[PDB]
Amino acid sequence: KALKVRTSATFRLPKTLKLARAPKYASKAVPHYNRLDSYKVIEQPITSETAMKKVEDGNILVFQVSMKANKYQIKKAVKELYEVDVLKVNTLVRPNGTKKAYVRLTADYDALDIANRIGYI
Amino acid sequence: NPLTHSTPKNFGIGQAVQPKRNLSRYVKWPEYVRVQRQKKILSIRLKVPPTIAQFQYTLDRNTAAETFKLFNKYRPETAAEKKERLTKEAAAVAEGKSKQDASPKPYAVKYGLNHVVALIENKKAKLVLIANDVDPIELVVFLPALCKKMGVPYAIVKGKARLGTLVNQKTSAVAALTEVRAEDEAALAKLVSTIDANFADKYDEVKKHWGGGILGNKAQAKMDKRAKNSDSA
Amino acid sequence: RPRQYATVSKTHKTVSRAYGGSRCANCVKERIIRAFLIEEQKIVKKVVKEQTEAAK
Amino acid sequence: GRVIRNQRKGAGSIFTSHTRLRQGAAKLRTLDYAERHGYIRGIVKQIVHDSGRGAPLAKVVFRDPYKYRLREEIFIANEGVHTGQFIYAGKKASLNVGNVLPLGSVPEGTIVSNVEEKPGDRGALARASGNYVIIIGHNPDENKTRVRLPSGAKKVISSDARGVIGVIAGGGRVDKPLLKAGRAFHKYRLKRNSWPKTRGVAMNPVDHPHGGGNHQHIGKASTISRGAVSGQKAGLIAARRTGLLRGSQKT
Amino acid sequence: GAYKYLEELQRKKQSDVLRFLQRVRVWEYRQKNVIHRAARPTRPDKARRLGYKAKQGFVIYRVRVRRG
RNA sequence: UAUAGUUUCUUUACUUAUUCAAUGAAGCGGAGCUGGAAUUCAUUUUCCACGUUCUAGCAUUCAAGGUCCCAUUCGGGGCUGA
RNA sequence: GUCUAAUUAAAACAUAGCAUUGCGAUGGUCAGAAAGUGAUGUUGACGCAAUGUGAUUUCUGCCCAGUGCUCUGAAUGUCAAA
Ligand SMILES: [Zn+2]
Repeated sequence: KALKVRTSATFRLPKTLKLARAPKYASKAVPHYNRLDSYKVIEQPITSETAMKKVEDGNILVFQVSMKANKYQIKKAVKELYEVDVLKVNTLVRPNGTKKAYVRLTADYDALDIANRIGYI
Repeated sequence: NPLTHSTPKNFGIGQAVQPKRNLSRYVKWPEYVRVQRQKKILSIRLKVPPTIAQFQYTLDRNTAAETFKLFNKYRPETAAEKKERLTKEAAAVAEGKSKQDASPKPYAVKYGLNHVVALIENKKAKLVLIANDVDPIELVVFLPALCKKMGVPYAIVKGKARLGTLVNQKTSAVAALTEVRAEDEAALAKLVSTIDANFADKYDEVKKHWGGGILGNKAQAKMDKRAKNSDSA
Repeated sequence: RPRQYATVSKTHKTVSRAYGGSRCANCVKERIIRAFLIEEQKIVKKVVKEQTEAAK
Repeated sequence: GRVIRNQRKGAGSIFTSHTRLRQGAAKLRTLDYAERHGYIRGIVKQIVHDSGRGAPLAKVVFRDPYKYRLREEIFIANEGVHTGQFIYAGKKASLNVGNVLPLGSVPEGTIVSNVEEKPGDRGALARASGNYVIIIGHNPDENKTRVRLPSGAKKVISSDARGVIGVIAGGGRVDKPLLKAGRAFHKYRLKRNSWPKTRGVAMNPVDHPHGGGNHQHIGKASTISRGAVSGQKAGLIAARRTGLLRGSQKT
Repeated sequence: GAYKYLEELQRKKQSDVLRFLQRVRVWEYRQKNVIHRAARPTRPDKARRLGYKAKQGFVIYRVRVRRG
């Protein structure tokens, strides 16, 4: 039995086989329901006269929103609920601690129309 | 052919770059490897006392081979054939009321250190095999003198792995024979003649002789340099 | 600035010469001359060495 | 009493040397194969002021013979080196300036600098401005070289111990005055927080072993035993004589 | 058995054999980590004397501590 | 001053213990070619080298070559080159 | 130039310059409970450390008995533990 050649003065850890798991029991026993869905990301609209002006003029909608959301989820959620292509979405956190989403739609839609469709103005 | 050309490069000191020569001697090994090697080194470098290194006198592989052949003949039974023997004898003592004697007597080998040592203390043993390669040497260093005192032959064989494989284990470090059939008892007799000639006839002088103390290549070379240049006439 | 270098195309970044946008052209000249000259010198040194030590 | 200045300089919070404007250590290349079997060429590419030092440094470039790269080194410049210069370093090299011949190879009467103390410390002796080491003699059998150090000290060190040929640069520096606490300020603020020095005899006795008294006077003699302790070793320590010396170093 | 022989030989602490082995093993342990897993004990006699029955769930750890 | 034992100061030797330092742990040691000297007093007795110095260039792809195989084909592999 | 913030801004401190002392890295000074620990130090006597005096000019006298620091060991002094 002879030796082996070596070109480097280094020894490094061999690249053994990195196994993957074979669990004998699933961890938590339930696939947790979707923590975040449309009905959770959108709490309600917003009522103030400023919002009324924005919906009247800019073809914009103003929703109160979960602080765990983002614009991707909001766009998807509004598409789901109200069937309204939203163009852009802008957000802030109101100092009473809650997310506020302005939502600019597209000219195929009228925010006032869908607002009275919802029921509120 | 006419396009190809012999370039050859100058791999001298400052001329060019060096190639991937082999450097296994210059490797940074891990520490278990270093510990292995340096431990063996220190063991030979220190003036070993004599009971150690009347170890280090393993058998010639030929005699070893014949001993292993014999012991393979006298091997024990594996658990499967043991269980089927047991089914046989269970039916036999259930039908004929045999006293566990319908099953014959065994003639086989006796692994186990406590066992073997009691066998020597009672002098039941005809032969013992002792592995050189045991980690706590304290388990075995006394056995030569013990076998010499009870007057039975011992063989410092090579490979506790080999004995474990002999008796269906990983390692055993030791084995022994106490009851042999006449089919190869004379083979055993000339064998143990060789064994006592190699071990129990030289026990005294190897017990006198301190071993080890062997140096490295480099140190040996400088020592003999000193030797030649000193005794040069 | 460097990210703007990454915007622009090659024409704005280097020159059509060997060592376009790394070294001065006069330095290119100088080092080319150096190479040619000293490799010729190496050659004549090699052959005079070979022949004198062949005599010796 | 109270802890005192040196006794805080050991801990070294504000007394650590300043490092922002240094090019790293200046060191001799490793004694690997070539410098102990032959030599190697390097190119002095540039010369640069190192801050806090008084000498300049030489950014030199060699080529790793084992790998396709250019390994850079920082040396100390001796007087006579320059840019774009070929510095040959090793055992089979030539006895000119910049080269790194071993002390075993050089002859007596020779000048060297950046000399090693044991082969593979890479620059210990005579690294400051204008300081040189002189060779004295060899004992090649049991290879040793006698060398005279700028303190006048005749040391004996090995022969494979490298050392750069030449005199360290930036000489004459302390021939000039400073004239200005500001000049000294700038000096010591790039070196380390070591200035101004204030007098213990002007301190209070809590703050020093001289401080106090209605008159600024030491009181107890300033020549201190070497076997004193940390807190007492203010003054002249392990001293053999004091006062003005008139005559010779006598060595 | 063996263990009686082992224990007596361990009492003979200053013989050439035991002090040689002492030397070897102390070098080993010193060049090893300060607390390291031993899979089999150095002194099986004493371990069996104290409670180490050789089976799955008994562990040896060798450790060094500074003297004085 | 001369003794058989008994103690103690000194000198140096061995590396492995201990300690120091480097290093990506690269060229350690020995022997050997190939040359120079050696006087070989018989054959080498030993010693030196055992690829680089006018020049701010460049040096990388298991090295090209040579060589033996393979399945020739697109190419693949080993020895030397070292 | 700096200080006693909230009673003292000065002749005090500092300062440049003068002088002395220790140290060649197995080291000097200092630190740390220790430690495979650390600051000077990415340093090397034109340097690091510790002192005194206080620009320049001129000049630095006598005393080593005392106290300290230090160099001897050639010694029937004293002389612990083991
Ligand atoms: Zn240029």
